Amino acid sequence: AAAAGPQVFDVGPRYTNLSYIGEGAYGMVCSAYDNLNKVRVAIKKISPFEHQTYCQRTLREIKILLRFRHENIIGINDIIRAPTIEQMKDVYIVQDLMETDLYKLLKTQHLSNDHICYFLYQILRGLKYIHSANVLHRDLKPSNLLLNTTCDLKICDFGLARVADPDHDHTGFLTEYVATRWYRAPEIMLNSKGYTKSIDIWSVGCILAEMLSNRPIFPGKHYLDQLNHILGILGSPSQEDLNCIINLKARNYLLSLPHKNKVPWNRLFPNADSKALDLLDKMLTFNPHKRIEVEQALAHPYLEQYYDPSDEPIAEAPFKFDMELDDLPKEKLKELIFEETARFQP
Ligand SMILES: [Mg+2]
Repeated sequence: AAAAGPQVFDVGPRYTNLSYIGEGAYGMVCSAYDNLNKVRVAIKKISPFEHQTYCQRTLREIKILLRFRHENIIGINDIIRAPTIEQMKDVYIVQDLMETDLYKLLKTQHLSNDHICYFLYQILRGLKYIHSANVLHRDLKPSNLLLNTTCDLKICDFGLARVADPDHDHTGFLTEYVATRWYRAPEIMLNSKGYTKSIDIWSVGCILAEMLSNRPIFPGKHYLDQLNHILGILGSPSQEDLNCIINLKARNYLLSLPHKNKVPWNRLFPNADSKALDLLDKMLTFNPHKRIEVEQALAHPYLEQYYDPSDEPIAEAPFKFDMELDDLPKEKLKELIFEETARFQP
């Protein structure tokens, strides 16, 4: 019966007192008072069942978030839906209420070096857990980093997440890609499907640069432009890095470009901590095989105040999908969604 700028937000007697926060991909996000726990929470209404791709996104997200348990990964506290498949039109995901996300925060606020260091550490701590589960997030960016008032950071939005599959990462030059353009590693445009852990480290490097200047570091206007921004700062790849690209069409594209020198990080980020820029460099390395891994990044000097591998937990087991969600109709995905959300029924 409660409505928020229609639409219906029917989250039962448990959640009342709704208030609009923003608009998600397949519905709206509000805060609400949790009459049981006596705190406000966030609730996301998802109406995905009219598009197969929305259903896939939703299923991934629910399955992974229910399995993961980590302080730097948003948890699902509750899921509200109708008692039967027939009656289920919407799903409501309840989470802890966060204050903001890093996208909204960087629109108006300069981060201190201590804030950048702490947020980086938390991103990487959460990512170490994700990667330890053999999962790739594949859409890390500021808006998918939730923040509370005490600067706790939680990674959210696993709708593009997949199990890592390095053996099957190769693709042709200029293969279409769905994840947010600005945070795409250079190999996506050249020879990669984004099925290795290195794709996520590049995104975190883009996020670090964006925390240092309050502006995206590689704001491509279109697919190939993205590559051209990246190369404009990193400069021409070395011969060894080109030789690592066997895809003739991709290698020849890079060979066709005029020589460009590297733009030094200290020029782009004159106010930055030197150790931050050294870690930035290692995350925004062109060759994905040479790019720093999450655990190495945590051990970097920049993060010395926080690094403690005994307090940077891993997952208890790898994550696997029963079935390939890519192949599955609108209707079967609705069925699995119903099953995945069953534990929250009374
Ligand atoms: Mg999102």
